[PDB]
Amino acid sequence: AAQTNAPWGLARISSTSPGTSTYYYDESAGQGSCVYVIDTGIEASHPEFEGRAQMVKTYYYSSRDGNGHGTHCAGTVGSRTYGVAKKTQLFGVKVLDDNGSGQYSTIIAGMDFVASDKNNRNCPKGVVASLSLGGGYSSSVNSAAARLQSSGVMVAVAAGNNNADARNYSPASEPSVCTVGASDRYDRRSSFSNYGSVLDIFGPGTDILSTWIGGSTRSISGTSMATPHVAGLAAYLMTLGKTTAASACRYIADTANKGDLSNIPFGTVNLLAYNNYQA
Ligand SMILES: [Ca+2]
Repeated sequence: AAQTNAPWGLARISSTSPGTSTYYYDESAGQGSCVYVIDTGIEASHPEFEGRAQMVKTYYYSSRDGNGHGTHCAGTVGSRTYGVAKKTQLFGVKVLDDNGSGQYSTIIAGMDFVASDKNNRNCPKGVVASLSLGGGYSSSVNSAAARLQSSGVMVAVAAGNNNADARNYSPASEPSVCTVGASDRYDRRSSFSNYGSVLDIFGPGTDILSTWIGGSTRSISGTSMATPHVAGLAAYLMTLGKTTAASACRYIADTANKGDLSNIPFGTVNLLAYNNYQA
């Protein structure tokens, strides 16, 4: 399948070179997989989700996304126009308030919720969790991310926006999950993206168009935006049978475009997520 005039980041993950605008992908499009977006919520009524998104948990007075960040990330995972895995099932877990903030205890509870809740959902091809959030190092936060991965969920986490070594942020610094840095449309490391040996992969993160609240769209930047590209890619690859939740991060790294990014500090992987699709 081919989607013309796609957002640059979708084109980039389906390509060996920058500068094109068509997203190429297998029509299965992540059907039968599930992705949990652990964030500010998801505006499930947005036409772009086509009834495939549901809020399943909140730790606040409402499950509504009053911010937009979570709706944007979910759109990159699985919206019809802006999403990597256009037929996946999206589940929203609101651990961040409408200002985008959250206590670590609430974030931890949200991760352990997903480890259990996946047993309440139909996800024959596998389960992914996308965590476009973080803060300073916390062993408890890292442990929660490791538990979620161990339970059989592919965990993708943002590296952080501190232009610093991600080893000092959580859950970015947990070795067993998939830590995602950000790149721009010219294959530069995004200027804010954290780096370091704990990164596993880069994805598109500068000027990413996706869904927003009020049935709208907008383009924003962050490692928060790169993470759902990798989460959606994992769901897509799991539906195709190419990998599993336990192995997807390594599979993505093994099949990535190698050595094509610029301003990669020494010691950080030079790997850009790639779906390896040949129509
Ligand atoms: Ca890993």
